[PDB]
Amino acid sequence: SGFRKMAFPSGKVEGCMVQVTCGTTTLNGLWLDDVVYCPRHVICTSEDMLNPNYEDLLIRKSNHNFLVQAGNVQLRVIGHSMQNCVLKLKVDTANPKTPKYKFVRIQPGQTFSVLACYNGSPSGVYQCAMRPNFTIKGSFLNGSCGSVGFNIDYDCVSFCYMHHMELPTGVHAGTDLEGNFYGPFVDRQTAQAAGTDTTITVNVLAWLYAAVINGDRWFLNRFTTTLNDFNLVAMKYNYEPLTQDHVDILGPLSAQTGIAVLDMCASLKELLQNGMNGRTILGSALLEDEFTPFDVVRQCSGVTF
Amino acid sequence: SGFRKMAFPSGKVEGCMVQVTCGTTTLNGLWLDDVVYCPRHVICTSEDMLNPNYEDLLIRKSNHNFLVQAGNVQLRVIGHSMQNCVLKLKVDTANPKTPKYKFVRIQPGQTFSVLACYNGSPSGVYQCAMRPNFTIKGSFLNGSCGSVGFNIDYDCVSFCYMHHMELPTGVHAGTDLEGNFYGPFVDRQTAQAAGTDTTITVNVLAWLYAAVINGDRWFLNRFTTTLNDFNLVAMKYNYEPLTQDHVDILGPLSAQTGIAVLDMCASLKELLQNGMNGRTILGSALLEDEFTPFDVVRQCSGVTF
Ligand SMILES: *C(=N)[C@H](C[C@@H]1CCNC1=O)NC(=O)[C@H](CC(C)C)NC(=O)c1ccc(-c2ccc3c(cnn3C)c2)cc1
Ligand SMILES: *C(=N)[C@H](C[C@@H]1CCNC1=O)NC(=O)[C@H](CC(C)C)NC(=O)c1ccc(-c2ccc3c(cnn3C)c2)cc1
Repeated sequence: SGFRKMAFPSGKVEGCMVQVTCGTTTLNGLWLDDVVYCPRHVICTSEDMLNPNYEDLLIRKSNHNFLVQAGNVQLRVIGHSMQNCVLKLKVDTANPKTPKYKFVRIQPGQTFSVLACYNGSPSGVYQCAMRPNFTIKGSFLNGSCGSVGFNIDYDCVSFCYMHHMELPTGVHAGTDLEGNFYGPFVDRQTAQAAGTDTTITVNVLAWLYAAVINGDRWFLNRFTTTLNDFNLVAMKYNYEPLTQDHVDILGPLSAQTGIAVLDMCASLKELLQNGMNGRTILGSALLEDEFTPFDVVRQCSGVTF
Repeated sequence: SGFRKMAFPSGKVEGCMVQVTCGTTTLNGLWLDDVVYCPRHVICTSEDMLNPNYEDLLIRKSNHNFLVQAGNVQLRVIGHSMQNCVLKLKVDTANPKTPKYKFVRIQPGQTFSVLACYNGSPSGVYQCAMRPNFTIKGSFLNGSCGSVGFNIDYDCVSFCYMHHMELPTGVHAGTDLEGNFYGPFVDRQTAQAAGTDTTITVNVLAWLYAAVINGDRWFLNRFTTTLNDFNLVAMKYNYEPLTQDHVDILGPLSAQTGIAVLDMCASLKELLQNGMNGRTILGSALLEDEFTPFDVVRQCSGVTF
């Protein structure tokens, strides 16, 4: 029993982190086989940052200008190229700790673990959701760019995120490992808007099923609703619309608890318009939306990797 | 910017986990040098669990009754002994992945990371505090016993917790790595009380300093207080008394923000008796007490390992 925000074990990803330095700028790189991936803004000086011309900046760079360190060992850079917003540095040595891996572009609402690093060294791990507005609520300081987000499926690491920047609202933005930003963001020092930060409705419902499974049932009411009725109410509170696919994704948790999905929707509806009246659910006084239905099933089932 | 509950990178501990089986009972063991540590209740059957006589149970066991598996490899058990509530299995092979380590008995209020495991395989990592009543709020299912809690200092792993049991209130109890329980608990299937679950006051204040540092300042008020005045109010809300040592531990965060510790106490006092009026602090609608002052400093400073 109990329910916690839980990250994947980070060992397979720790062995892929290196330090990448151009001039005075140092950030993190991901070393997989014989390539190191890192944010392209490693090549900016503080003065290029308002509106950098990355093509013109990169053209002044040679292989030997990139210093790549794995521990106290320098990797020899034998080629470099830009792919969208990431730099790929070809090195003469394949990482002996490369895990089985693939690159994935995740969907809004899906979760992943972040290994926050500085100077190529891990600082900690935490779990994030890709928000509907394609930001994440992370913890990142100067020097954290190139830290990556990932999921693990048994023995295979799915890399889905590399960190690039902070928005004025204090949330975070970055790219997939092909260097394409999530959302409408660009890698320059300008104020950029993410737009309305809507709540991942299917995830809140999964978390409410987790609550029932772990003994918190006070919020279950005597009503049901319809998908259209529920969505008319939830969108007034900036909740994402619930689709029939979402209803079926919740099916196994519904079956496991004996609470119909639309009954849970009616309980969520009442929570939204009446609040929690000073009470808590799984130790929270807000509705939590960063657990997926698969996260809930895995945690309540003890899936291992 | 941003502030998250963050676990230590788990790679050094992942390489120490093994599976330990007696009869039909399988749990996790920690393999360090040539010893495997695990909860002694691996030797119980479901029928011994109400009031087990561990001395009499262990006496019927021989080395070859313990099956220890690291991956698909069996470790040869060449000796066994009971130390308080943990079993120590001597094996004929030293773990080649043993990190630098030590065993530590932590203090109430201190935090650590848990690597939750099943069948010797990691399932995830999360951060916990040792509560004042010597429980933890974890996420543990059948088969999770032997999962460990730890801190990392640069390159040294400090093991502080091994998981044994759940209480009726849904919180969790376990031992240090010398097998001595935290708190008044015993490893049998009886209803056991942990007593009043009081709030770690110094940690709430650290988290409020984290909030100021990360831009949430709405709760700062125009008052100050005294240590005695503050403690008279906080203990009515089941908060731990704040000592002058605690005040000095908060000193660097106070210096970094320019908010005197007793001014922050007066802001906490008003939060306790007036609530948060529907507002949030660092994304929470409750006062969070599972960040230590050192946790806050490390995270706001980017300390790496
Ligand atoms: C990578 N190492 C950092 C990670 C940042 C540092 C602080 N927290 C993080 O997550 N990445 C950078 O420093 C980025 C580099 C550029 C080239 C992409 N830049 C930013 O993250 C960044 C920060 C702040 C602003 C900003 C511009 C204008 C603003 C405000 C607020 N008001 N205005 C008018 C913020 C832009 C870019
Ligand atoms: C280790 N693999 C498990 C971990 C437990 C399983 C569920 N969640 C956990 O953290 N450890 C055990 O199963 C323990 C084995 C004994 C020998 C220590 N036992 C328990 O964890 C346990 C669970 C429940 C109770 C209990 C007894 C009496 C009760 C209640 C509630 N009301 N009453 C009257 C609970 C005792 C021990």
